[PDB]
Amino acid sequence: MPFKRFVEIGRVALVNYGKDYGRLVVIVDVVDQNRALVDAPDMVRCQINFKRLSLTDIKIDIKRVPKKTTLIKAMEEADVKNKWENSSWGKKLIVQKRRASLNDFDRFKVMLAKIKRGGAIRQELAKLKKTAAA
Amino acid sequence: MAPTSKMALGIKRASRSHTYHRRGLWAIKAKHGGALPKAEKPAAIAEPKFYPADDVKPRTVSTRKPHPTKLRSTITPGTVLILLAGRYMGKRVVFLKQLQSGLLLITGPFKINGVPIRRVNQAYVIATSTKVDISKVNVQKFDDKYFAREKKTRAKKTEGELFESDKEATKNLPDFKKDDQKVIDAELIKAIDAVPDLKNYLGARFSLRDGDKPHEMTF
Amino acid sequence: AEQYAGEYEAQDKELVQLKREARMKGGFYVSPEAKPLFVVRIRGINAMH
Amino acid sequence: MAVPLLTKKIVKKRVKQFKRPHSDRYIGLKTSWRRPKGIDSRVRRKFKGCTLMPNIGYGSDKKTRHYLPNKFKKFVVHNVSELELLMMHNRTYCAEIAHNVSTRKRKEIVERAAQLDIVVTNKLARLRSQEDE
Amino acid sequence: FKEANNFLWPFKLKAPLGGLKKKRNHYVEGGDAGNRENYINQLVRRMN
Amino acid sequence: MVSGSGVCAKRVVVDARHHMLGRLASIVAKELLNGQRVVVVRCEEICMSGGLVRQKMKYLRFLRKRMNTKPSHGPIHFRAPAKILWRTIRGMIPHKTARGEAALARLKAYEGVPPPYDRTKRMVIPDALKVLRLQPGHRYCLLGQLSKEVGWNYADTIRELEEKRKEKAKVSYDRRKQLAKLRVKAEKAAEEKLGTQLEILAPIKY
Amino acid sequence: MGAFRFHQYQVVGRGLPTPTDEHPKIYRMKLWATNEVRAKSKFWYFLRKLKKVKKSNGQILAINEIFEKNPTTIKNYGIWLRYQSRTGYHNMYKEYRDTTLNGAVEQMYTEMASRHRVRFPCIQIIKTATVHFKLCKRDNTKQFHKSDIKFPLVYRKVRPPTRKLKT
Amino acid sequence: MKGRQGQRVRLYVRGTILGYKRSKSNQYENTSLLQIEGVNTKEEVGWYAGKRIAYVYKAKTKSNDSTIRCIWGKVTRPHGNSGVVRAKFRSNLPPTSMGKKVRVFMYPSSI
RNA sequence: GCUCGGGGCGUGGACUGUUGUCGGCCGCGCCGGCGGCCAAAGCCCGGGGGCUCCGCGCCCCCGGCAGCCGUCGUCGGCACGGCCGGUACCCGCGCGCCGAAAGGCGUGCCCCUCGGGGCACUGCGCUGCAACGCCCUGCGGGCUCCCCAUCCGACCCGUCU
RNA sequence: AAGCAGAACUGGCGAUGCGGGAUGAACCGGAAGCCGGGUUACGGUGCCCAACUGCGCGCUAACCUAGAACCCACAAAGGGU
RNA sequence: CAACUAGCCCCGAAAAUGGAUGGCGCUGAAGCGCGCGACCCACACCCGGCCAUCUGGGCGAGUGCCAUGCCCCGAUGAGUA
Repeated sequence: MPFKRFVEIGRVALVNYGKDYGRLVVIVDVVDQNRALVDAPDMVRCQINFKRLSLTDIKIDIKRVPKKTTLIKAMEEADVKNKWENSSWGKKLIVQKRRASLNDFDRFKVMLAKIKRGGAIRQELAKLKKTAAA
Repeated sequence: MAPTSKMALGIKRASRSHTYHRRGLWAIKAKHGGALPKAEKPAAIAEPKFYPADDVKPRTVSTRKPHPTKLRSTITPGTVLILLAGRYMGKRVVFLKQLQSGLLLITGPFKINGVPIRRVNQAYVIATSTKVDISKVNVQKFDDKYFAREKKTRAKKTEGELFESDKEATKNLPDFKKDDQKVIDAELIKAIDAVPDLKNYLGARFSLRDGDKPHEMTF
Repeated sequence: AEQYAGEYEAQDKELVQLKREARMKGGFYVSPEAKPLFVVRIRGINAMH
Repeated sequence: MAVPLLTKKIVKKRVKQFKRPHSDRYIGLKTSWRRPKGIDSRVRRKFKGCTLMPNIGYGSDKKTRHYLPNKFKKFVVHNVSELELLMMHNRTYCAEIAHNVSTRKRKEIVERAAQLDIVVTNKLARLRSQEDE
Repeated sequence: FKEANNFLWPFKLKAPLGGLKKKRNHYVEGGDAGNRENYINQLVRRMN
Repeated sequence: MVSGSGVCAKRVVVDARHHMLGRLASIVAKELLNGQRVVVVRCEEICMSGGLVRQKMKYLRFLRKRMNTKPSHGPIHFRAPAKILWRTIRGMIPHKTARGEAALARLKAYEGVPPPYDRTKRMVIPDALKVLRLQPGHRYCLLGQLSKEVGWNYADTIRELEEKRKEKAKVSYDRRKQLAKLRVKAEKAAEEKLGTQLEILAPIKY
Repeated sequence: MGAFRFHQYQVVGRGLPTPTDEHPKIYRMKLWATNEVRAKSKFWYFLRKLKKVKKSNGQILAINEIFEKNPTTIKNYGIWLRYQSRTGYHNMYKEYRDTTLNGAVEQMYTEMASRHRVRFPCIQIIKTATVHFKLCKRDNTKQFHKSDIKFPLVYRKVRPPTRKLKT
Repeated sequence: MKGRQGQRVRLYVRGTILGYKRSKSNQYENTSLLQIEGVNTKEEVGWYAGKRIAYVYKAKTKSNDSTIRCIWGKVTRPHGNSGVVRAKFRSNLPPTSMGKKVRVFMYPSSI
């Protein structure tokens, strides 16, 4: 399936390589089933060839005429959703970054501790099922 | 490039100062230099050869320089270290001081975790973001000369005597070091317990799981 | 070397802007070359006249 | 000077060992190197794996030439008179007792050699000649 | 200063880092060979 | 991106379900050389892209070349999907050396499912015919549609294949339901233990 | 584009001849090149083939680059294009939708490579002239953007998105 | 014991010796190519330069009263896009080791 | 006064293998600056035009502007490692003082005139530093065959050609 | 017509391995002391087989021979809604 | 709607020991054309160590003697008849 293709402004996309390596973008103008003109609010625009970049579920409502500034206004109106997106809602990459930066002494010590508390929960639950069984 | 620039575009600015200080005395080692020293009555053969003297002096200074800076990445006294090599490797330990040898004094408190006083190399170590406060610890007693491991000269005693085989060639525990270690360790424990759960953490060990990347892991 | 380019920066003004949207060029002024060369041998002595 | 040159010679080795081609399957054809005269030999054409040929470049450092691995220069010593020449060198030269010399005459060579302090291999050769493993 | 040429006699350049452009073509066709002022200095700074 | 499937410290079980025959064979062969112990399961259900006609004729001409001027002693064609797969790996791997013979011996082919491997076999990073295709991309032809036209081993296999799938399907679903249920009450039981602080940092580490 | 793609070069020159009151001027066909290396040879060749001057009597004043024309967005480069196949050079007029001059080269180069089988000894173009979205006349690529730029038809076939998957 | 801590028997991140440095035609055993497990890219394998390598093996014979023997080495520089690395050893590793796991330590740490 | 041995004290030397380091050579990844290419994408403000003539919108140009860009050139900074060697006559360097240490400590001159900088000013002597094992108990090792790995294997050589 | 017979120029083989062309005396790359370390050529990078199942943009669906690297292991007139 | 242009695929294209893009196999290729990076890679190239040969030095004033010696150079080294 050669990603989402269309004729319309406003569909958000998520990285599968570019430069940038973070970045979420919206398609401001549309130019065949490969190329797209992508921009993001405080970030430099590029019209770029993307056989292998795929577009996410969430769409933001924006119109024709795309400055740099117009995009920012739409982002302010939206906002909110972006926070959720990182964890779960299409993207998943941004939350994955956090895992890597979490093996750093204090962070690692805390991380191991979470699992230990979880260990106890599994035992407690298992007892309830076990009594019912036998 | 940046440290070496002063010397490079000077040539011998430091070494110029020393001659002029000597000359501040008046008139001196120009005259003394020709007269100065020994020679003429040889040994063995030609005596074509080598050292003591002159040569030793720059070499000792140069070997001192890697001990901070080059090896170090940056590390202040009381940084928590990971020993990646050495015997005690995988233990997280607290940094007491840097020796003249360039090896590091460390000590994990003996009771909680097995690490003794010990010398370890700087090169092995990963510098972690944690610091434990070594404000009022007497690290002073332990020095470079403190760490001489006795050789298998003879018996440990005064010398000149017929001896017995019950020496420790590659090892030696002085009794004095064991007494001293307890005192220094006591102060460290106070700092360690101040931040919670650090005490258990040191003994546990860090190692890289399958799928873990040492490059991404960097503390 | 830099002042040669700076001289033509000052004098010329017809070269740069419009000409991308057109072909040919007009007049004004010309920068000379005067260059020795360096020659490095890419290809061996095998199989050549 | 002398010491790193010794290290280079002993550790590196061009103990390639120059075996004649088809020495393995013809017994009478000698182990000793002789140069393939014919064009048709692969060894002549310098194919690798066919046993590389002796050349000067394989050669060791000039100082380390004809030296025992101790860094002593080996000299086969026939009799007592020749020991006096070795005495001048001491460290540099070694004494090794000749094949021709019989057991009684070996003993006088050893005791004199001890005085020179060129004990190495001289004593060892003699000890076997007595009776010893 | 054609006698401030009067060279050593060969500069023994290194083989280029990042390699050559193909040997079988001239400069125009994406080969290396022949005249080019800009890209000769680039090449010589690989041949350090 | 990063390959989640391939060489593993210990964890090599390979799904062949709707994989590409030669794509799978190539990567599996590399793993065998690397010293991994690869168990390919669902061997008959692997697909070869292209129209039936050109896939079939490839094997058909090989059968003719096996067929005549006869001793025995070598020229051979495999009738079975499992042994066609084995032959493919025996073309990838140097089949003229003891190391490659050993690597070949670390390959196992199981049809349907082995006696219960209750760990699922999981897909190799985009190996599959299904996805690599936009849907279509013309036809594909199964090994099990090729091998029925070549003779026995498939003919006995096909009846047996069905039976294994039905039995394991039932059990696998029922354990899934109970396993899922544990997680539902887990979040309630993380609150219940007074509360938690460290563990609510954990969904920020998804 | 990054690590070029083949920038079109606004190549400046003369036609250096004799201390006489006459002189030819420079003439240009605007050529895609890699930098200086590709540019110099074709610059001589255009003059030499058409009019003849020489190569030594061809003088290169400067080479000047290109900076963003079309502001990233789309405008319809009218190209007349010559491809060498089985004989000499054959006509083509492709007027297409494109980003900018880098990309414009790419789109023509791939069409030549595939269809007409083409490498460097084929020549470039004849002229490049942009035109407006409604005005541009031929077909395929241009139509999809044309219908969007004056809208009402932005809002047509918006249904493939989420339905690429299933919904 | 001393040098002992609180768990991980596997002290190292894993690696594999695929082969030696090679053409299609020939090998040079002097340099060995190791593909290091979990190392996807050229950038990541750049970390591994300077690290110590051990090939630990067991043998029928005892030595200094131990059947376990080891050959040590060091990582020289990276090789290729896939996270392969170049390595030298004090004495060359046995080429039967093609397809074996070998151990790449953290031991001298640049970080 | 010396020498052999013993007594008494201090320094620590025995093949070979290992690890730390200084210097040289080479690779390695990453970060930063300036200029070129009238500089301008760019954004806010302002003005006019075209196209669209269904209007949004699209385009184009010009003046003020955070801004950051692809390519060319150059300089600047880091972080690591391989290999070789330990520099055996001018490579490097010490010779008064303090400072575990590294390191710094004269003076004049001039630029900066702040922080600091550059620039001048004596002669001799001389080229390897830290550590571990053991030398004997015991053992590193060398060499041959074999097995496994790997490879040119144009059949082995000669001759004719 | 010929891997043919005979000239002209030049390079090779003969006097040439090594690397490449699966394999090949002559083609391609390059002339070769002995080694360590670096870096390339030719040619490659799915696996064999050292090395991107790398990115980009097209084309191809081949039941009467799918296609796949100069020399080179052949191939054409002519036909296809 | 018609006539063309030229890509790949199809036809034209039929041989004998069974068979060869070298093999396996490969269909958003691992195919075919092409671009862009990264990367792989000869006894080649570089740097260092080292051998002989050649070249240029140098050091005998005797009383350690190879002075056809010793020591410093740098470049070079395939090799049949």
